[PDB]
Amino acid sequence: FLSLDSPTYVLYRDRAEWADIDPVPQNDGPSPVVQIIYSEKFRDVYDYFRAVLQRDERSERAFKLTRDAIELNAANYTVWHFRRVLLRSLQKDLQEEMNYIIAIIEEQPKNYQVWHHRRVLVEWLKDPSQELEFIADILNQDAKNYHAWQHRQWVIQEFRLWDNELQYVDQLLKEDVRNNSVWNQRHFVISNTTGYSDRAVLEREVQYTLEMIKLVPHNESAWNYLKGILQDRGLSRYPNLLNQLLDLQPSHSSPYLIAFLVDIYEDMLENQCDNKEDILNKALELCEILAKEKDTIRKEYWRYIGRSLQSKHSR
Amino acid sequence: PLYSLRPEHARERLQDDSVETVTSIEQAKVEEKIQEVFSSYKFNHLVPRLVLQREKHFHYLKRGLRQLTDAYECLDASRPWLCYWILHSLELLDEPIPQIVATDVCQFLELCQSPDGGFGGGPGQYPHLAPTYAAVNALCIIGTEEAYNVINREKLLQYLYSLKQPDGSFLMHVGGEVDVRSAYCAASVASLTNIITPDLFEGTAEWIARCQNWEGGIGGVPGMEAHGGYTFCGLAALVILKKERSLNLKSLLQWVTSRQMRFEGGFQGRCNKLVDGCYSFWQAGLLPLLHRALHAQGDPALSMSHWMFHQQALQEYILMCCQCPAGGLLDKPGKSRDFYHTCYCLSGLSIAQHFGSGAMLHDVVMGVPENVLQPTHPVYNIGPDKVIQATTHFLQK
Ligand SMILES: Cn1cncc1[C@@](N)(c1ccc(Cl)cc1)c1ccc2c(c1)c(-c1cccc(Cl)c1)cc(=O)n2C
Ligand SMILES: [Zn+2]
Repeated sequence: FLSLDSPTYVLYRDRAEWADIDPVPQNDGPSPVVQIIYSEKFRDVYDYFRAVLQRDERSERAFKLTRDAIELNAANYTVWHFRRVLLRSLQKDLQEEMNYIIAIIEEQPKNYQVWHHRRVLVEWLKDPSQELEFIADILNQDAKNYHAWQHRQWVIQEFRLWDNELQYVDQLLKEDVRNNSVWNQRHFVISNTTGYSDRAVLEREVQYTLEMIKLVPHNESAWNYLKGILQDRGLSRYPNLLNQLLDLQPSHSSPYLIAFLVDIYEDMLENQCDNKEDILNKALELCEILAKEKDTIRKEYWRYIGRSLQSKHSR
Repeated sequence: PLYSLRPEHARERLQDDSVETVTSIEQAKVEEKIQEVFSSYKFNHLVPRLVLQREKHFHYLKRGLRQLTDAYECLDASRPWLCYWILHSLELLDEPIPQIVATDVCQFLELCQSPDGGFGGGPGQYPHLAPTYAAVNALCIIGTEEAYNVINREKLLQYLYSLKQPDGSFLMHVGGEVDVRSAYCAASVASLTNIITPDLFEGTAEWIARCQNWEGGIGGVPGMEAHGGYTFCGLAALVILKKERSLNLKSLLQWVTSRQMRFEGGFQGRCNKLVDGCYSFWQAGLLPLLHRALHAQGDPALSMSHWMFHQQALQEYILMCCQCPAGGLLDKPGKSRDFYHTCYCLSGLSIAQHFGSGAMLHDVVMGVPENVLQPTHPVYNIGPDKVIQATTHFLQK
């Protein structure tokens, strides 16, 4: 039970425990392509893994061999497979194996294969008692870690552990209101716990989202959120919005406000409103301030909007 | 002169509203660095100065295709990609593949191919759909009947069926999990080979659409933040399945387009996150798709001369901030060369220089006219010619 990294490490070739088994080299063929010049430590391990694998040796010695193969290339799904195999036949204590996996994730928070394993374990034992603390620790190093969030929504849905999630959400939103992943996690906890159809909740969110805009006006998160939970029933269906935004207009402007208003006008026209032509201009006017000045990088797009509107609300 | 260098562009830097957060601090470091970049090319500019290093990028590819250092050892179980990225990057850059190299390559993928369908990360590894989309893609790049016959279409189709789920989603691999990408893989693969039974993708058009959220984009699995790698896979997968409309295509376009960075010029992968090397294909690479759809529906307001993203600015990025002198292309300045971005920056550039919808065909080539890259199909990201050769071939079985 050594370690791939101990200064006292020894190849499997120069080992006694592994004397009885012939390693199996790779087969890149007679004339190899995109072939890797594996080191000698790396190559060793796998020649001895293929071996175990090739003979389907469900042995307690190989079980640990897989731990070194994993560490040398944790993106190797085949080895990860052969480990779950050994875990179940060898019948290894899966909680000791949870401590293992907690460790690799802390070491490579960005592997897609190292989280699936932890998903396998957790459902193998029906125990989410940890997880959330874990997931919080990982996201405490990188709060926009895709896999963590994914594995966290899983643990929450699968074990109905909502409760304190919108709570965690609010926390992270303070730590960095620009964390676009937390504005997602937030919509995840809400649309599945109380939905937004509820007039009070949709109202609670919009005020927060609004008082959050006013705080950091150029944060594009608090905007996509106030634009996506409302564009549901129809951005046009909420009058009072189109004004207030025109109020924040001076000391809170940004093409994120000017863009928003365009979005509003577009839907209004879509729900056959009044001052038709008048609005149809309040839009094409804003399409230009943007396409030509406040948001040039997106010019080719703010022109499509312009032409799209004219071709469909003026004739 | 150049968009990225016009004086007014200094007006496109981040405004943290005097409220510093981690995201703000991190995006600040990036804009500032990318500023020096645009700024060094502000002490000179004598003859055509934005050049794509064809040759430097060529040794890089040319060599890695035959042998890689001990560095790319973690790609140990993902070699088919190494075959794809390189053959597609050589393709774009316009370098023929020695008819010898091809057979050698056809021989490799051959060894990965599972006796039950699909391809593994390398010789003697279980079948998975990532390397399978790579193999088939790499073999279709080669387009010789030698390449085409490598694929065991029957076992390919049985395998795909073994990953199928009741809700119309595909497992990434046997025992593995499912994200949008796995769908784009099964379709892209089952498409070119012409092995689509009538019930193979049932419910997938549906499951894919279920991944589009409040941002307008698409995430890996329902409820995930919007992401460009996946957003591409979602649409392109649907475009193949002919269901682009199954999506709220408008909130999508609005999401993609907003992802391009007003200062940097390139695309970011998620709202409020750093600009990045690829995403010049995973993101910008979407506009070609949305066009076909928006136009397939009629919509008369689609430009006839340009994609709906700033092409000038994207090219000005890839060419001025992602090329390593040594060769290959980068994430963002000072992030290390790798065959992955080396491919998706050349694919995105190509996408940013090539426009066409119907009879119209208008190209924009920032830099020197020698930077004109080879066209690339927006769905399979392989030469639009090779796509034809592939199907036209397999559509006879
Ligand atoms: C998330 N991401 C964004 N830019 C790069 C990365 C990535 N974290 C990554 C992880 C998983 C997947 Cl499916 C795709 C991309 C990343 C980062 C660096 C990488 C590679 C990948 C990859 C790689 C390896 C296999 C598949 C793909 Cl698509 C990419 C190769 C490589 O040499 N380097 C240096
Ligand atoms: Zn990248």
